[PDB]
Amino acid sequence: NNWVLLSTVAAVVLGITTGVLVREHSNLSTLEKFYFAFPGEILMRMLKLIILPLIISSMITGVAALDSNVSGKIGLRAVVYYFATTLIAVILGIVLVVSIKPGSTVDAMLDLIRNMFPENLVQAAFQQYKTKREEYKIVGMYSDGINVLGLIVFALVFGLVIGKMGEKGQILVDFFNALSDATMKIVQIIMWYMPLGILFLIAGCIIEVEDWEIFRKLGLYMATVLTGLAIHSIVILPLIYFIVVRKNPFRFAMGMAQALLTALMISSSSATLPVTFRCAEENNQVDKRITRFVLPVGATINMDGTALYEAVAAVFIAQLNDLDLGIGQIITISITATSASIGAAGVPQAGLVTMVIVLSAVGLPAEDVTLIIAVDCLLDRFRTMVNVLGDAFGTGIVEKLSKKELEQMDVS
Ligand SMILES: [Hg+2]
Ligand code: NA
Ligand code: NA
Ligand code: NA
Repeated sequence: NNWVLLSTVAAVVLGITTGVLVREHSNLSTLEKFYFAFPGEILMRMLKLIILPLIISSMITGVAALDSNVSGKIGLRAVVYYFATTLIAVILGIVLVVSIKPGSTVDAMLDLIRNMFPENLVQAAFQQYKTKREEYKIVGMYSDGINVLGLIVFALVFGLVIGKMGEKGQILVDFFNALSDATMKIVQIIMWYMPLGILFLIAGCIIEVEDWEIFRKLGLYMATVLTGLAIHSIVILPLIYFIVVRKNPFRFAMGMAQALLTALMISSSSATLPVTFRCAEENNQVDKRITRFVLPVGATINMDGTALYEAVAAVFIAQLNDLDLGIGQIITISITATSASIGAAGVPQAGLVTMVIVLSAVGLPAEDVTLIIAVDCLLDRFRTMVNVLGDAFGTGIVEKLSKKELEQMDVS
C-alpha cells in the first residue's frame, strides 16, 4: 500500500504537535534545542550523502540512453524549458516584491563558469571555487560545498560520449545503469527512516523561532514568496503546459500528487526524484527515455521556486537595509538569482547556502540570511513542490515536442 505517504504525512501532524507543545511546555537551551533536532540532522546527512551518486549516475544513464542523433535536440529542448521557466519565475518574483513591497558583480558570474569546468573531479565532489578581489587582483580559493554545477556539466558530457562510443562503451552504460538503480533502492531505504526525521525536522524548526512575533514582521514577505510560488505553479506552469501539449494541465499535475505531496513533506527535489519517476511514467504514461533525462537534470538545475525565492528575498532584504533598488541594479539580482538556483543542490536549506551569492552581489551583508532563516523552513517546504512541479511539467512538455525523436527511437 501507500504507507510511505501516510507515515510521512503523520510526521507533519506529530511534528507540528510535538514542536508547539515542546516549545510551550519547556524552555530548551540553545544547546538543548540542537540535540532535540538530532534525528532530523541525521536524515539530512543521509539525504546529502546520496545526491552525489544520484546526480552522477542519473545524469549519465539518462543522457546515454538517448541516441546520439536525438540526444542533442532533446537536451536543447530541456534546457530552453528550464531557463524559460526559471527566468519567468524570477521575473514574476521580482515584479511581486516591487509591487507588494514586503519591506564584484562580474566576479560572481565568472565563478559560475569557473565551476562548470572544475580543475579536479574528485575535489569537485565536495569543494567549490570562489574568487575575490584583493590587494586589485583576483585571487581564488577552493572553499567547501559540493560542486553540483561542475559534476553535471561533466556527467552530461560523459553521458553523451559513452553513448556515442557504442558497443565499446556499453560496459560503462551498464555500470552506471546499475549504479543508478542501486541508488534508487538506497533512497527507498532512507524512505523508511524519513518519518522519524521529518517529525524532528519540523518540530525542531518551530522550536528555534523563539519570539513568535518575528513571523508578523516577516508576514508580508511570507505572502510574497507563497503568492509567487502559487502564481507560478497554478497559472504559469499549467499555462505553458496547455499551450504546448494542449491537454488538461491539472490532470497531469493531479497524477504527480504523490510526488508533489511527497515533495512538500520532505522538502528535497533529489530525495523525491524516485517518486517523480514513478508518478510521471505510471500515472501520466510518459516515455521512460524522456523522464530519465529531463527529471535528473531538472532536479538540480531547474529550480523555479528557488529562483523566485532568491530574487524575492534578496530584494526584500534590500528594502530592510533601506537601499534604493532602481532598474539598473535589480538586473544583477535577476541574473544572480537564476545562477544561484542553478548551482543549488537538491537538498533542503539549499536556498540558504546559495543566498550568499545573491546577497553579496547586490551589496548586502552575508549574515542577513539569519533575518529570514526563521521562516525559510516553511517557505522551503513549498519551494520544493514548485521545483518538482516545474520539472514534472517539463517531462510532459519535452516529451510532446520530442515526439518525432521518440518515434524514430522505437525503431532503432
Ligand atoms: Hg521546518
Ligand atoms: Na526552470
Ligand atoms: Na528541480
Ligand atoms: Na539548483
